[PDB]
Amino acid sequence: SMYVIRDEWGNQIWICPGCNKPDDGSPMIGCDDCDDWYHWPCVGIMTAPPEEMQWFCPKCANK
Amino acid sequence: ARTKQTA
Ligand SMILES: [Mg+2]
Ligand SMILES: [Zn+2]
Ligand SMILES: [Zn+2]
Repeated sequence: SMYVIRDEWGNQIWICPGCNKPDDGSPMIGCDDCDDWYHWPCVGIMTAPPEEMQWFCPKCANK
Repeated sequence: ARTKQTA
């Protein structure tokens, strides 16, 4: 969410906080608290989670 | 979960 940059058209490109690199067209998942977006491998995901399952990023999963 | 750009 602060991990967002813009292109010449005003479009937004999200940056993965896990690897600190941009959306490169590969699958991504969004935190259900802070709405940062991550590449699947950077949070250990190989297949889609159960579609109803809540997902939270490592910062929001802290206790 | 909310996912984008999946196969
Ligand atoms: Mg994209
Ligand atoms: Zn990443
Ligand atoms: Zn989060």
